[PDB]
Amino acid sequence: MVLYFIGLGLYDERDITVKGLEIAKKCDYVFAEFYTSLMAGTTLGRIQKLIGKEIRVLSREDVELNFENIVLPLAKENDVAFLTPGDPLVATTHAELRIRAKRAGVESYVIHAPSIYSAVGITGLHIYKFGKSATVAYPEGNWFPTSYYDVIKENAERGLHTLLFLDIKAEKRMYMTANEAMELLLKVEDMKKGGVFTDDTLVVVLARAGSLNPTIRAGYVKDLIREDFGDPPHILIVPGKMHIVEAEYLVEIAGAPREILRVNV
Amino acid sequence: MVLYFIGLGLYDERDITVKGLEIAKKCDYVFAEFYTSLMAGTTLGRIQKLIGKEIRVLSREDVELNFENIVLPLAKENDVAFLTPGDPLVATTHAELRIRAKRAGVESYVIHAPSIYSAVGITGLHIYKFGKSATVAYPEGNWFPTSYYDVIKENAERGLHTLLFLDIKAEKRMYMTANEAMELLLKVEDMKKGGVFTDDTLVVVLARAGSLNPTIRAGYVKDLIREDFGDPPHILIVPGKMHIVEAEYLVEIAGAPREILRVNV
Ligand SMILES: Nc1ncnc2c1ncn2[C@@H]1O[C@H](CSCC[C@H](N)C(=O)O)[C@@H](O)[C@H]1O
Ligand code: NA
Repeated sequence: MVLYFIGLGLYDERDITVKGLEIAKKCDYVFAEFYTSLMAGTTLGRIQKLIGKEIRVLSREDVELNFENIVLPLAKENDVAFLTPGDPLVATTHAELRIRAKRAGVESYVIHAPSIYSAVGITGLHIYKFGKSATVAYPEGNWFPTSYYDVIKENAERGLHTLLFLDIKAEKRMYMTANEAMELLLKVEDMKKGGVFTDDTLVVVLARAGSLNPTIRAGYVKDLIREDFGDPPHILIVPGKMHIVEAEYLVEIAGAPREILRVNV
Repeated sequence: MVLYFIGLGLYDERDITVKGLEIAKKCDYVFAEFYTSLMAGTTLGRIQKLIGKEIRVLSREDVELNFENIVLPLAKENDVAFLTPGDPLVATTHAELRIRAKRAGVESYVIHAPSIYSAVGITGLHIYKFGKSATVAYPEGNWFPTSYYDVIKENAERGLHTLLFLDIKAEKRMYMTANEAMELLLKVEDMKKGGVFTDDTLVVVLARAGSLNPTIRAGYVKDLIREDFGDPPHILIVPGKMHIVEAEYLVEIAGAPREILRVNV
């Protein structure tokens, strides 16, 4: 009579922790969602084989509206697991689901897994220097989201890096690329003209973290805006004031122009 | 010819990922460091048994000053692994170790694992709202560093949460407790008087992230400064103004007083 929130990790089914695997293998019922992120290197079938269980995939509606009707009822008489990409509580609203579990008298536990939030470390940028985070959302109809632009501005002013989560529309199999993110940003820049994101802005792209060969690229928007970074998922990062070893890493590892080695202090 | 940076995760020997465990097992040599952090829920003996490889522990100096003469040489003609607590490359200086690998003509790959940076999501606080991070350092002799205090000030002022790592003396196995951290901050508040950290400041304490039974507590300093949060390590968080949902989570899951639902939202 327990509910387990278990992260599956960044790229494939092997990104789950041993703890998460062993516990999942022994749960009576296994549920999962694949709309909060994209695990590019695996399939539902492969996950099921590893875990040795049939997995009922839930939609955003099933979860956000009927979690307490579809999942919780079972966790009252069985060991239930709810799997998610990356870490179940990072950049999702799944934390609120623990409140529902409690109000239903269902104890819940959380098994973490590698998350894109900490994986940014592979970019060479000191993780403690990241400021507020944001999401570049797809414009819809006449509505054009722009808040993520202000986040970059605020962080840049303090010299902090900015992690930009990119939009996703799983049901339509749409995964925003870093290129689309850059195009949207230049459009916002054209509107606000704050000198926040231009063709000369240095950016970093991390694609398919978790795989053995993720794409890690750094450079100016003008050079990267049309570059192919491979299949999604992707994240875009706007560095703040860099330390010398950060720039050196971006150059030696992310193929950035040696030009950035000459850091301004 | 290959070097694998593999994360060990948060608390015990089962916090490594399946991918990390399988790659570790096929390595000819396995190194590890426990000076950046300590796996409090397990032992070196237990980690060695799970991986089935003897583990050569490296000191801070072995890594920072001699990585290239201790680890890379073997990485030249064998598969070598370098284990670190948490997610690889989170520790500030680890990223440049990949540059060293390159310089030595050695290929390197990163196998992620859970990190406290993402695991703090279990506190209910939205990850995107975290700002710059810092470490609470013990004063000593004539040196009294307070930068971590300014970090909290800058984040809070912008409605951002502040993740605070607490000082640790790995070799001597001595951890700073959230209680000690709170006392130190009050003294800094007494020195600077910025109205940043007082008896009325609301804080969150996270102990033993990764465990199935972690300690998550939220409340005002005047009430938590002398509370027993259990064995280390401890993580201290000073939230900024909260989203009603964040506060409800702390109230419902971390035993925070109802008061925060109106004073800190
Ligand atoms: N492996 C990966 N590589 C690059 N970006 C990734 C990624 N996994 C997730 N993301 C990014 O994060 C967004 C989903 S946000 C949900 C994140 C998840 N809880 C975690 O812990 O990682 C994606 O749209 C993408 O921009
Ligand atoms: Na952060």
